[PDB]
Amino acid sequence: HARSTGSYSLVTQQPLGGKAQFGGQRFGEMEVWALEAYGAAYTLQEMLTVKSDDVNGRTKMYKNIVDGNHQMEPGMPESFNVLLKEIRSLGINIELEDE
Amino acid sequence: ARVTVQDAVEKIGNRFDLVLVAARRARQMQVGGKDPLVPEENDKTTVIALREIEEGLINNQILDVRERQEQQEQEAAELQAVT
Amino acid sequence: KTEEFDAIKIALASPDMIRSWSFGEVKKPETINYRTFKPERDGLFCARIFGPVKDYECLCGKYKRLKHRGVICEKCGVEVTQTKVRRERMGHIELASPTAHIWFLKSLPSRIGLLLDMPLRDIERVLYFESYVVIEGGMTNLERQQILTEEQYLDALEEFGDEFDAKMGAEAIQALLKSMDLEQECEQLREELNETNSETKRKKLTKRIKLLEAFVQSGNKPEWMILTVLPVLPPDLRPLVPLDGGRFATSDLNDLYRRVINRNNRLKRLLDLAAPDIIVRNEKRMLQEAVDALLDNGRRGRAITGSNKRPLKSLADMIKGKQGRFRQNLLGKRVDYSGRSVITVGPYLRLHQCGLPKKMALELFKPFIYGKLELRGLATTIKAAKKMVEREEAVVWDILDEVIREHPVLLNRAPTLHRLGIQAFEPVLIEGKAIQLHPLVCAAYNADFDGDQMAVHVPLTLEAQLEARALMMSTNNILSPANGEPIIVPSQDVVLGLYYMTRDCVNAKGEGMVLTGPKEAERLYRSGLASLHARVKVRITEYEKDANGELVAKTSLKDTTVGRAILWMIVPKGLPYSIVNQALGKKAISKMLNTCYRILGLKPTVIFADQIMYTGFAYAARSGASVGIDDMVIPEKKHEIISEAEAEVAEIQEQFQSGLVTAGERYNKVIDIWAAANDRVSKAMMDNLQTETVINRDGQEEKQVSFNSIYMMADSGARGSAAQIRQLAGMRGLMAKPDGSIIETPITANFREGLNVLQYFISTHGARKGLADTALKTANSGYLTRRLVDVAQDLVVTEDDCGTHEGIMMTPVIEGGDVKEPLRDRVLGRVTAEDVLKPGTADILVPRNTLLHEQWCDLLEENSVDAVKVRSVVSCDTDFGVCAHCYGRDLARGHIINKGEAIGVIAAQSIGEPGTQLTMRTFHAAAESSIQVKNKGSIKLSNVKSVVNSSGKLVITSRNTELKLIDEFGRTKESYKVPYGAVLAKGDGEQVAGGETVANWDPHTMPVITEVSGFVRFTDMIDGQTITRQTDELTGLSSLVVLDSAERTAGGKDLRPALKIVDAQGNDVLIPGTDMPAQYFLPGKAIVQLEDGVQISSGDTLARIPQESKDITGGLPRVADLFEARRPKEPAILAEISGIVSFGKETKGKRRLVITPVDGSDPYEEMIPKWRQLNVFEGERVERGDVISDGPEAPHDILRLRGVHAVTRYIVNEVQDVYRLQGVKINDKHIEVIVRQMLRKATIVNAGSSDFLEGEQVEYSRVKIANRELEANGKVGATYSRDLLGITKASLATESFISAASFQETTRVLTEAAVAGKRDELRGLKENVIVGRLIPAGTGYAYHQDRMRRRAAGE
DNA sequence: GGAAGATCGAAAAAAGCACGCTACCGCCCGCGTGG
DNA sequence: CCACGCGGGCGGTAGCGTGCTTTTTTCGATCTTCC
RNA sequence: UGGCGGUAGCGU
Ligand SMILES: [Mg+2]
Ligand SMILES: [Zn+2]
Ligand SMILES: [Zn+2]
Repeated sequence: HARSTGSYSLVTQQPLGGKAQFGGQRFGEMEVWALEAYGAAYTLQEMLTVKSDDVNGRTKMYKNIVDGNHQMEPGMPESFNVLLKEIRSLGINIELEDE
Repeated sequence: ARVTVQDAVEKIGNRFDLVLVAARRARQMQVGGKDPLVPEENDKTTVIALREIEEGLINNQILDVRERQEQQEQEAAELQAVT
Repeated sequence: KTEEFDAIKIALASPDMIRSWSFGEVKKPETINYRTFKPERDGLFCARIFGPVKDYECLCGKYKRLKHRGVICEKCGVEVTQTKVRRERMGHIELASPTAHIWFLKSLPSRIGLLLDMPLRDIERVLYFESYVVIEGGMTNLERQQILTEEQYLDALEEFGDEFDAKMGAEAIQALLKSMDLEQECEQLREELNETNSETKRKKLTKRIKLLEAFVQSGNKPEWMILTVLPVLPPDLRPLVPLDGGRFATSDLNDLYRRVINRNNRLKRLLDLAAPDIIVRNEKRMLQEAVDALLDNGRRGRAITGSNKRPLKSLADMIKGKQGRFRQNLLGKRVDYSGRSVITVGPYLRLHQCGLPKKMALELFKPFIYGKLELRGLATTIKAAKKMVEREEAVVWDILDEVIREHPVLLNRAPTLHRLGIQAFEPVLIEGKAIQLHPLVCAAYNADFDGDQMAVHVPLTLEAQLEARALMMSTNNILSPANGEPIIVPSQDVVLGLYYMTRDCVNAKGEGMVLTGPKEAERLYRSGLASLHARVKVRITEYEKDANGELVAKTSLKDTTVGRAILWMIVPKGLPYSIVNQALGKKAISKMLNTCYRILGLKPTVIFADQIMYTGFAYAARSGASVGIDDMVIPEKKHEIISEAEAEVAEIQEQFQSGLVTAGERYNKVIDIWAAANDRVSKAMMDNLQTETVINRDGQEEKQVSFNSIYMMADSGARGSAAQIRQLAGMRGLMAKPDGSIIETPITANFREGLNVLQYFISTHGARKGLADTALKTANSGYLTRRLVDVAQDLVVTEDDCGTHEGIMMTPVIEGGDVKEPLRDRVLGRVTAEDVLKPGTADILVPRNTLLHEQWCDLLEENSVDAVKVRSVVSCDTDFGVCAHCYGRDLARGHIINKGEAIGVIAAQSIGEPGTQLTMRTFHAAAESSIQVKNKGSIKLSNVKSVVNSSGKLVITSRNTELKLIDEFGRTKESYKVPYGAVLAKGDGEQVAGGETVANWDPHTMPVITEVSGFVRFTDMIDGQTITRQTDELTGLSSLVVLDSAERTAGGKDLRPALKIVDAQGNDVLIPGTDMPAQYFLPGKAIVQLEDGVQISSGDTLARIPQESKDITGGLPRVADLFEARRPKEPAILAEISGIVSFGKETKGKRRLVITPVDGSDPYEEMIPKWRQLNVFEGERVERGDVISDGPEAPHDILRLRGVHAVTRYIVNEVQDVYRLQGVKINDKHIEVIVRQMLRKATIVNAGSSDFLEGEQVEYSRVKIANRELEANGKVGATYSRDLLGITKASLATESFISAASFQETTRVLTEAAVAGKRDELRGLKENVIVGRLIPAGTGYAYHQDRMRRRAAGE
């Protein structure tokens, strides 16, 4: 099974899973550990934000690759926004400092 | 035409700033429209940058020195044009 | 707002802030209409409150274009904007009555209960509308915080009128919290703690003070812990998935919110109509239950279920847990441009190449193909490129071929254990539907071609491609990061082929021929005129490296085999010919590869490895090695041997029939006889197999190493071992019962011949044992690896050199009789802490700070140096990170460790990966007294007080005496622990031969040894009252036995027996050492044969005290115990100080120990259990750190009594012993890194000029910084004591709350951070990974330091 | 001189329990009132 | 006599009951040392 | 071109 640009989940905006649903392979936690074990850091950001759940990052990556420029926009993962909103839905006051 | 970069990290050192300088050089070839000094035997930007690192023509110091020279010369040309 | 991202600040949310967040108020419990898809007004899903339904479209259709963007409608009041606004827009539910927050109530310790200083049960009873609480009882007997029952409340109402205030529920709690004064309570509790000096008041009052201080410092108010207006999740975060047909997928959150809204509406209606107090009370209680269900389902009692008859998911349940949002879609997430497929072996692939299917390459690189097609002009638009791709022309294949040219792809395995689990390759287009993988790298992946599936990812950006070419590359990964040994190693058929290319026959075709070069050898072999095993003489031109690295060629007529001449072709121009003129076993090949890498470098080494793989594969194919039933030779004597063994066992059995021997001895002799028979059979079979072939050599017969195929696989080491060949053609051996007992009879039939039913059934026990062991081992190994990774996530290299002059000691490890690990490998790659001096000359052999490479190690071992001080990460003075010099040489690369490397993850993964090798299940005594040396050398006694005896032999009087046999070179070779009261053959400094009995001692009793000579006076012991003259008829004598304290009278137990040595006159000898009188206080239950008035010499055994004469942990449980610092079930008591030990009056039938210092008073009168035996005597000058009793050590005790170096040494030694027992190797630096991460907390002893609280525990780096600053200003620095914490506890106690929440525990660290108002900086790897920014370990270290210097410049 | 601080031991509660992949089953609903 | 609604638990004078292990808290019961 | 849970099985 192989996927380049498939569908995405409604809540996390992440690629689906399973061959029948044309999903994408899961980057496990030990994969992240091994990536940190090497000196690779831009590849981790590739695995984390641009290629998985940053919708603006996904669109910019696709447009840049079509244009040929292999440049990156970090962006903000949507899963972190989901977690922030849900924690704020409780009595906790997690937020952003201005600085 | 590149399988081992040991002679490249030995030239640069620390195996980390080499990646950054090679990325800058590859971006200069690809989107910056620069001319690869070493011959291009049907290869793309990253390996030309790595081979340029190997030959010692490009490192961090020459790169930012050339960038500063280009910036100052283009600034001089622009101020001459507006005047 | 990336630049706005600098830290995460959390706290309690006030109702004002909750109202500010909300864009509206939800009133009715409705959802989108089922008849029409438009959502209903003021429901869970809405249009005026939250965002619109579709992009730039009004709900009522007033505006449907970007022309009216950002315009509020008036027909339905819906903002015209994008749909994404539905994800960051929230609403507020206005509760009719106040409700308590459940995280601050049920997460122990209860924050509400702790702040109110009331029991949790009372708070719960008051809260759930069943019990009444007083708010202000006035001047009457009703106090401030008093719990009232209904009847008691009514009685108080009649007696004291209406002046007393007693509300009903959460309103009362909120009123009480508001009425509480933070600072007044804080100061009152502070003064009470100052003047209480009571242990029960020492605890739970510091916690209250800390909670009060946290509340005061932060803006959080206690009343904010009681919810009055609650927030709701944005509609997109709880979507109503459209199921097939008219059905809509149910959402648990939507159901819970509907329940809460219905409950609130019903309560509002009841309050408006002025319902009776009982009805509104029940309504409020069930509203509180609904709030329980919404906030955290099942926390209090039954979880509210649904149509599935199983508990529903609320916010808290899926925030935490394995499937929770924190660690399921945040720490690791599915990615695009990825694929997976089964793998197959491909021999024609270079070391830096992999085989990718055409379809996989076409699908994965689709955007690149689209871009290249657009650039080429073949496709005008993206749609045309898509059509061309789905049509599969030839131009798209050419474009794909151009794209893949030097675009590496990352391949990894699903169970990625160690660092080498994922590696990049340069893919090449192949046919088929499977990923072709390089054979050599398979051992790196630990993936056999039996159906395993590889996963492939494709980098896009230039930085990722350079990471692929630089660090993801397999060529750069040549040395393992755990021990430094090469990871790639030829194995299986390859080495087998080389074996067949190096074995030499005697009468092979072409013997005696003389060739000029390897080319003629190849010509002769391919022409068929000679065989590979022929012995010939060839002219070899060996190229060697001389001064300045030049190559010198020497031509010599050497004698070898033609196969070795062929092998010489692929050998590069640096290696000597002697590396090939051997039998070429697996270890020989590994040594040749190591020498090639060391001499010529990595670039020739990769090509050499590819060439040797090719040659080995080709000549293994040409060899045609095969296994047959006739190749399996059973030794002829074996049957006969079995017969005699049977005869032997019969005789032994006959003894058990005659009663001469017991059943146990019979079984032991049976086991020994069968083991001896098995050894004899194995030896006979090996002798048969190794040299069976007999060959004529132009004359008489002669012997040579056999050509049997099974012997080839056994000797070459390709696959199989001596034990397996023994099972195969010898005998299976002595099998074991599942409990662990050895079966009386062994399996006497080979695998080649038939096995009876019983033997197979017996073997199934061990088979199932091992299989279940591995099956249960996988999970524990994974859990331990995860915990270790979490513990050492933060540790990265941040500085070059600390400049610290303190380092750990390094000596070869000796357990007695053997040196398990020499000094060379333990000190290899470690920077010396201080100057290494030549022994006996006071000359600087090694300078202060040099990296110890191979030459330095050779120089060190040549000069017979055994002790080296080396810098360690434990002593690394740098805060928030370790320095490069202290860590030492990197294992993967020979150079010093570069700045930035995250060695913590490396250490965690390296320690975790051998977890599958360890065994968890416990497996399954022997008593030895005398000590016999193995080697011959000088004898040395350390920490010893010795007394001469009548025969002149020394007797040990010291508990911690150590005996060492040291070689003539000056290095210790044997080390043993000699117990108290042991006779010595010789004194210190006398040469002894091997096998001599240096010492002997009594196994089951401890003697009492006197240091003076004189008569014995029976002082302070009285028959019956204190001792009993118990008459042994077997000895025929009445011996005095000291009674137990309970057996003795009160005066009897107080007057414990005291053996006083006097002279003939009768006065005390008084000891020559000191002036205080000679007193040997007999301990309890001691039995004395000696009678009163008996002359004894110095060193005589006054009395013997009996003692009892078993710990089986395993591989994984022992490692977990060591890492989590679990307290052993029987902690050994050790002296906190140095002084005289004394007994006190027994308390609760247990012993009181008092250690009185020479100068200071005795601080410790700690209680000792009676059942636990005491090693120390009544009166002994015991030092701090000495063992008062014998038992397993407690690492916390070692940390308190001794320095952190002792704890590090103990942990390293234990873990390394467990790991080496299983046969695997792990470098000590990883364990040291884990220990350093473990010792990160310090408790203040004196406040000093710093603001740190007296009893608070804070990070050690903060204490160091504060002390350095205070010393700079001249103020007195605060004193700290380092504390040991469990790995899980240490990880949960880190400053970063996000990283702690990423661990197992959740809703406990979050609640503490919320009540403390903690601010988390993004300074950790895990935190940045959660963020998505560049991690500050790899290439992101430069970016992070650039950001830090930019921030510093801005400041 | 016999209660309050300290201890001990049992009970009760919380928390976790490696990773991928494949297949299918239920995602409404049944009983109680108002037009 | 159908459509909304509501609360959704099986089982039963209620209570969530059954061959894991570790850690933390609590509470009653007792031992002991002083006001 | 709609995925959310649960159950069972498979490979390490
Ligand atoms: Mg396999
Ligand atoms: Zn409208
Ligand atoms: Zn250091």
